[PDB]
Amino acid sequence: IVGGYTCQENSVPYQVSLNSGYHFCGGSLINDQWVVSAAHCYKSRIQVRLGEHNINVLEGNEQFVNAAKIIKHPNFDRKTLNNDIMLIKLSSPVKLNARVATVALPSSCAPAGTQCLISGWGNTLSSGVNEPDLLQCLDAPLLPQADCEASYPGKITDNMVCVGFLEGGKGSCQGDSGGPVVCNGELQGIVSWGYGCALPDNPDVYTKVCNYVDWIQDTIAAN
Amino acid sequence: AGEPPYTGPCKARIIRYFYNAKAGLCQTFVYGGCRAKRNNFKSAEDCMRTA
Repeated sequence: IVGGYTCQENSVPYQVSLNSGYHFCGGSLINDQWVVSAAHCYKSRIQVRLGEHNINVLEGNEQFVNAAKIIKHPNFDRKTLNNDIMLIKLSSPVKLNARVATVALPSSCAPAGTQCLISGWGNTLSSGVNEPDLLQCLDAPLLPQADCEASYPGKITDNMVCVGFLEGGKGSCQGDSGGPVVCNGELQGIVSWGYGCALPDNPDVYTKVCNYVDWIQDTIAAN
Repeated sequence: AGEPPYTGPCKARIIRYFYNAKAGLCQTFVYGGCRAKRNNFKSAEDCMRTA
């Protein structure tokens, strides 16, 4: 997250880190046994770390659970990033509490102009690398579909939504994929892609979670 | 393999190797997770061989 602020300790209790040796992607806890993230964060072995604030220090609040099943959306396209969503079933249910909590799935699609909270442990710089120890947060608006299309002509599908500021300065970056974009208490986006980090007229584009609520619920039931 | 390392548009942090031409070796860089170019390898030995 470039141009954001340190999140207050465990103000984001649904945020998880996906770890395979080091942190490579975020995700969101949607119920005590399932995590939603981006399909491009797929790895065959993933450990989910819940209740994290400082990713590099054992604080004693964390729960570390291995992924038992990882299910990518059946229509994920590796090149256009259409349908970039993945579900992870935890080996055992987590212990829900102060620091580890669920985020609600959306009621409807949020309209352009809604403010959203994005969080992650990704790179903090637009040029150069500086990975934070502590979770970063950013407040940014869902942009209108037309501006999204004008920034990335031909690459935006109806399953994508742009968030950010077209004059740049703030945005998610490498290490933030799979993380939550929560707008009014509901998970509306999943961090996916953008050109550069926080560059003028290249906003962030997220997977539009409101198009997948029934696929999510039906997959958790069959599994 | 003379081409610069390409992080790509995706926002994951995946440590990969590229051959740094003007240095003569394979070094690590952060790959974003999609649209990989060819100077991008999962091991140092893979990288050294192919160069």
